[PDB]
Amino acid sequence: SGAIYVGNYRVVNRHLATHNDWANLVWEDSSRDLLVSSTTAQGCDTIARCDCQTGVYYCSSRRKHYPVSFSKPSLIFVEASEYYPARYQSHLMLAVGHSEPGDCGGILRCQHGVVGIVSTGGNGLVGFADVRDLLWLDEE
Ligand SMILES: Cn1ncc(-c2cc(Cl)cc(Cl)c2)c1CC(=O)N1CCC[C@H](C(N)=O)C1
Ligand SMILES: [Zn+2]
Repeated sequence: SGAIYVGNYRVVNRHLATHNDWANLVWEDSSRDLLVSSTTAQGCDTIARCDCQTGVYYCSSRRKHYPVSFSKPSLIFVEASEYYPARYQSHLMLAVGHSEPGDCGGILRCQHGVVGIVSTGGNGLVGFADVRDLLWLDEE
């Protein structure tokens, strides 16, 4: 589990969105596994606006933050799960690192701010849904 709290927005994995998230919906995209809902309180996270390929992510199944090198956001084939059929997920970055089901939502960050959240994993790989291109998260 986990979310990014930037301005009056809450960014979560779409597959983990609550009824309150859907009832206060700002934007969602199944192909990216992302959903953004509105919040009453202002958040403290800042979004990175950069092309960093190195950062640190939070792994809840180890209570640890790990430094990683990650690929550029791309279209990648993801196997079937209880949440989606096997399909291509867009804006996904891969890295070598531990991840289990339950680790989705962990933040990946670089020197500039939040880069994205854990969305996929398996056998020593971890995949992050990028949010750096969502410029509108910084305003309104
Ligand atoms: C986060 N994580 N880390 C490891 C595994 C994983 C490991 C094993 Cl052994 C078996 C399975 Cl089915 C999954 C997962 C879960 C995962 O990748 N997904 C399930 C939730 C929706 C995700 C999506 N974005 O499509 C895909
Ligand atoms: Zn950066």
